[PDB]
Amino acid sequence: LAIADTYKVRVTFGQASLIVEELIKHNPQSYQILFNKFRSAISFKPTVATILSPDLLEKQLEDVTGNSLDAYDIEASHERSDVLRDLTEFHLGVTLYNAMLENNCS
Amino acid sequence: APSGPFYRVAGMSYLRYSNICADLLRNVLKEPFKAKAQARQAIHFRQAPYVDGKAGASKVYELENGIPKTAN
Amino acid sequence: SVLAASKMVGAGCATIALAGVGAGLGVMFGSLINGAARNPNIAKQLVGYALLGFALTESIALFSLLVVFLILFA
Amino acid sequence: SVLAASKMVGAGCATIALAGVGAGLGVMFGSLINGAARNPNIAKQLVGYALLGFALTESIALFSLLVVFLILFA
Amino acid sequence: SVLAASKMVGAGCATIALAGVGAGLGVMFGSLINGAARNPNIAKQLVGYALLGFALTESIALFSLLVVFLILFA
Amino acid sequence: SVLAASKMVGAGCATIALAGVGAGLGVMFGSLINGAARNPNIAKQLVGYALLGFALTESIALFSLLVVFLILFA
Amino acid sequence: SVLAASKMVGAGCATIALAGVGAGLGVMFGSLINGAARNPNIAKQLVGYALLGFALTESIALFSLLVVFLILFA
Amino acid sequence: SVLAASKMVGAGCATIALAGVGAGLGVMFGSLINGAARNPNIAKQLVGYALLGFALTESIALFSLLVVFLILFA
Amino acid sequence: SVLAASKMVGAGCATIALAGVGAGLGVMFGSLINGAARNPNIAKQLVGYALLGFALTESIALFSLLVVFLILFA
Amino acid sequence: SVLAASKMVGAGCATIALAGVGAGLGVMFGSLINGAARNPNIAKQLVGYALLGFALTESIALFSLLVVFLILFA
Amino acid sequence: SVLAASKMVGAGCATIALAGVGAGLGVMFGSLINGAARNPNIAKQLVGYALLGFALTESIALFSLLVVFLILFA
Amino acid sequence: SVLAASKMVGAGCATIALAGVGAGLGVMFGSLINGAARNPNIAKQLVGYALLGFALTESIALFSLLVVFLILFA
Repeated sequence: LAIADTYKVRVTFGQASLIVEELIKHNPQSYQILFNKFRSAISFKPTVATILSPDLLEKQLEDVTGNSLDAYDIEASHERSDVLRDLTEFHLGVTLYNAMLENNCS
Repeated sequence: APSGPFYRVAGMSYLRYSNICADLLRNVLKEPFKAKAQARQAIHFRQAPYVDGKAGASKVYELENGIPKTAN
Repeated sequence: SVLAASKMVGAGCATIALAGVGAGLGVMFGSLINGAARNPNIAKQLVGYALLGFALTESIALFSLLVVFLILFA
Repeated sequence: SVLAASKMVGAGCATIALAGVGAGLGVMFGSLINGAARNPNIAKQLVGYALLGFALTESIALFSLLVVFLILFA
Repeated sequence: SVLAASKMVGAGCATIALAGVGAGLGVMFGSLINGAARNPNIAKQLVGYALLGFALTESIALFSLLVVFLILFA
Repeated sequence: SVLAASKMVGAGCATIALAGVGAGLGVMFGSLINGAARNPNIAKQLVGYALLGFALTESIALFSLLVVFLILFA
Repeated sequence: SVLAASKMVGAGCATIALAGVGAGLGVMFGSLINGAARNPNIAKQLVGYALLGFALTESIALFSLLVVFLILFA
Repeated sequence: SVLAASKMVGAGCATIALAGVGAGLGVMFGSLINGAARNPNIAKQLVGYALLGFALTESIALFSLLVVFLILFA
Repeated sequence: SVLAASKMVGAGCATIALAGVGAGLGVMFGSLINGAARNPNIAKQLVGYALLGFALTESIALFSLLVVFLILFA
Repeated sequence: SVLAASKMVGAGCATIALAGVGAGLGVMFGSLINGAARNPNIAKQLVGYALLGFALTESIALFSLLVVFLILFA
Repeated sequence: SVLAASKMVGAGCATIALAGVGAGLGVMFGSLINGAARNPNIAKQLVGYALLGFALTESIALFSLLVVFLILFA
Repeated sequence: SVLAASKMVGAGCATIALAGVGAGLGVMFGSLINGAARNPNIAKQLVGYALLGFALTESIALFSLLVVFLILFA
């Protein structure tokens, strides 16, 4: 996949949401984002950002003698799997939006 | 086929549902603020899947009112 | 006679089991509505479980009507 | 006169079964209201589910009224 | 006079089904309040279900009052 | 005075139906408090459904006061 | 005095109707605690709703107590 | 001595009203623990709601106890 | 004969255990419907969990009908 | 011995309120587990609230046993 | 033989205590279904809790049956 | 011998408290399953809370067995 002309007018969250949805057209177990983090005008640290897919890997990485997610009382309409699906999609959209803002400013 | 909330059983991702709600909130703002909120609504990019490493068909986006409410 | 009078008052006091059976059917058929609202696409499997559990809890409405018939007609 | 009198107090204790039928009916109709507020697009299917459950738990009310009208008039 | 006393006892023992009817009405209207607090746009569409469930749970109240009037005056 | 004695134990066994309407409107007013904590913007709207359910559930309390005020005097 | 003998049993079975108001007030004042835990900023409005529900649920308790006193002292 | 024997069973039926205040008290004191697990910062306000509720349902318990002592000793 | 009369009226009120068995059965199968609506991938395990629960809550029904067998026919 | 017989019927009817007290205590000690599962960091404060509610709930079990021992030995 | 008569109606009223044990078993296995649908990985430990809870409500069922055995055959 | 005959019906009417005890134990042990399904990390603590609640509700069951033994054998 090749996304281009992202920076023509400006970067919005809906744009990164559509890019994240085209990343949702594939169903991976992780997402890796490579971008340059705008620390200063001279230093731009390259950053790898990882988004774990919800019931495929996200619960599995937190299963540490029990779980690390059991402390949270899920106040959603449906189960923890769907709130993790929505949270992983929202985390991917936010990471992607921030990645292409950091990379554009650097 | 699917199971869950009303967007997940309609074939809609959570990002599209939340962006639809955010666009509908941006539409009902005051005119000092809705004109500024017109800026964060425009989607302008283009994607092209690369099945071979050299070519692929293209789909562009020139949207101004927000995310498409209809399914794509 | 008191032998039939006790039969009639015992069969009257014997159908009180149907109160709790009907309460069970009501909460179960309400959970059918709530479960069909939760997962709407698997609604027919939930009506399948509804009729299965209906036939499995009516068996003691029929196990109390059996005792009513054994009181009155045995 | 105790045989003609005991059937009255038999049918008195026999329609106590309509308490739990009414309780289950209110629980099931309240779950109809709740499930239609959760998911209003499935409302006319949930009303049909509520009427299915209403008939199948009125079956217990008819089984209790059977013994009521049996002792009142066997 | 034993029948004239047992007919008076049996109606009072019979009308305890109105307890479960009132419990069902209370549960159904409490869930009506919860459903109108969840999805307030269909509040008038949920009162239409609550009145339906009220009139269909009053069927059990009328079927218990039927037995009360059949013990008392028949 | 077997009629006059029995017509008070029948009234006492009739009064028990107010228990279910008390336990019904208890959960109805509890869900009124719950729904007003759910969203206080329509908390003045939910008081209307609460009063409607209270009057409609005290219809059953008046149906039990009908029989307890009928078999004590008529 | 068998009239005044059944008078005590009539009052004693008539004050079983307080069980439902004691359970309903428990559900109401438990839902007040849950509603104050969810939205603590409108807690003092929910105490108003809980005392309104308590005064309208006390109606059933005093309606039972008046017919207890009419069995006993009338 | 049928009045003096009858008021024993009348007082025995008269304290089934404490089952309801026991169940409602347990529901309300379980809601205290749930609400204090949710919002522990206002736990000493939720205890002030629990004791208000405990007063207003043990008032129903003492209504029942007043009728018990009125049956046994008056 | 009052012995057979008491064997009839005792086994009459002995089968009210099936009320609570029916309420528990309805609650359990309602939670089967609900839990299958939550996690529908494991419903083949959840029904096997319900039938263990069914056979383990019908042991109470067996223990009540054994007493009705020991009162009517022993 | 009509009096000493009814002092043992009336003591048996009096201790049916321990059913409601035990059901309330089970609801409260289940809510302690449901509240201590959400945040176990304040589980000792929740145990303190459970033992406050347990003493205040078993007060009414002591009331019912008081009416029992007031019927038997007074 | 009124002593051999009343031993039947005593045990018949005594086996009403299995109703609440059946309702508790039904609530517990319904919660077993819901807990297995929530967390399916720990579902074999939850069965070890459900069998413990079944064995400890069976204790109340065996105490009711012990009272029945002690007043039928002694 | 109306005394020793009345002891049987009094003890049988007395031991219906074990219904509410068994229902409380069932709610408590179901909440143990639903609390160990939330976080199984503290299930070895929640089972201690469940056994504590079991003992403090077997206090109620033990009072009911002691009043049954005091009806029968004193």
